[PDB]
Amino acid sequence: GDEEEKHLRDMMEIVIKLFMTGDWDAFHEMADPDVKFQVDVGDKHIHRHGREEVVEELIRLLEHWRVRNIRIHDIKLIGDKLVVEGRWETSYGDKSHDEDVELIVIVVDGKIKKVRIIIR
Amino acid sequence: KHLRDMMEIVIKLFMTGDWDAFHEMADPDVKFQVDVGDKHIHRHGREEVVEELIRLLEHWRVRNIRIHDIKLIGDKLVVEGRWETSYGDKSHDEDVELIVIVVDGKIKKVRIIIR
Repeated sequence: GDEEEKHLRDMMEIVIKLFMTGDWDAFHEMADPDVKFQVDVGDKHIHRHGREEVVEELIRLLEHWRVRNIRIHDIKLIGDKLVVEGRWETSYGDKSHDEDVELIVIVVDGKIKKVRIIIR
Repeated sequence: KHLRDMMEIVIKLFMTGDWDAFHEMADPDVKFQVDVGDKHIHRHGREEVVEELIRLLEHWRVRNIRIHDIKLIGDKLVVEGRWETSYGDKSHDEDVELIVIVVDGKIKKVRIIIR
């Protein structure tokens, strides 16, 4: 009962974020009110909490790279955790800003409770 | 367990930008079926299936994908759901059933049924 429901929720998260175009505008409707967000960009490490703080920060992150989607290289599903290794799908005219990215998404009770993004 | 996660990870190669991940996992004799009312598409062979996915999945504009049921029965995974397909402005929602059979770690059959 509770297990399959959690798995149905995980799959719906994957298709919205990394399949159904970008649809990262829909991140607000799937984010837990107390969602955590930490960005690792080199030696700068950002930490945000709360749905509004996270959405505003994530939107700025996507604006700096002009992210449309994530060209996925590998994905692992570990219980309630999504682990993605990939490369940016940007709107630039070439590959100048397609930096490698790792994304970790924790799903709790059908809502995204934690997002981690590491860019090298 | 691992079998459930492995079968689920396999399905998530429907969404890797390119069909490089499906190609390395597909059995060379993989079957592909798409049943949409009267139109029945049937492709057999790893090369023939990928060319069908290029012509099919790309121009298909899927939105609001909802998962209603997931069942793991041995080597077969059955997913039932609902998405919003569109042609231009016109759009409608329809029920979809995804069936994928993995034989010895390789994708042997992929069937998509749309009521």
